[PDB]
Amino acid sequence: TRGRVKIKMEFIDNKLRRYTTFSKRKTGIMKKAYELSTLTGTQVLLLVASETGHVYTFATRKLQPMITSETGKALIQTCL
Amino acid sequence: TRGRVKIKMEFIDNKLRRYTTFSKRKTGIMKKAYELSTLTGTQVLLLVASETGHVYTFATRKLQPMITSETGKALIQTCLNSPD
DNA sequence: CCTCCTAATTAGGCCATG
DNA sequence: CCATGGCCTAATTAGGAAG
Repeated sequence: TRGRVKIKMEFIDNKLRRYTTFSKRKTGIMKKAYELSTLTGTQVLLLVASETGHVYTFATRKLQPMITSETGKALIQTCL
Repeated sequence: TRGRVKIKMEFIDNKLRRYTTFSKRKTGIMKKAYELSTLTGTQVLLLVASETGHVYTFATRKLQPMITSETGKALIQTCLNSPD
């Protein structure tokens, strides 16, 4: 097919494409976080919130409280 | 050269090789974070802590306070410095 | 601590499905 | 409706090893 197209760095107006891009890139960066974490053994935290009010997150042991602790969850919710 | 190599998902014992990977991977995931954020217009928060203790971070407008505030910064500090 | 040669690896449309 | 999930290719991204 046309292969991967060089998308211009800008907000995708087409709701369809925007959402489609989100799911893919969301999964991508999530794996990247996992990889960086395990490979170098460094503490990583990732939080992504979709328009659909979904909060996809990834956190390392010592950083989990940021999203798990009531205190952290509160801050997160406040920011959103 | 040989090209890119299939790195087995595990802790890189070779400290120098490890940090080399970290430097690239880090800047890469940071780029991704920016791209996803600006592209889809969604809120993103990234936090990466090196062995050296450096806390490299990135966050979208709404999430900035998470890393730039007494409450936010404190929480980050507590986690990193609390027993495991 | 922050380029080169290449292969590993994401994604982009697009359509399909839970 | 929304979120993935392949398919087919092409744009990136990191190893390894040096600058």
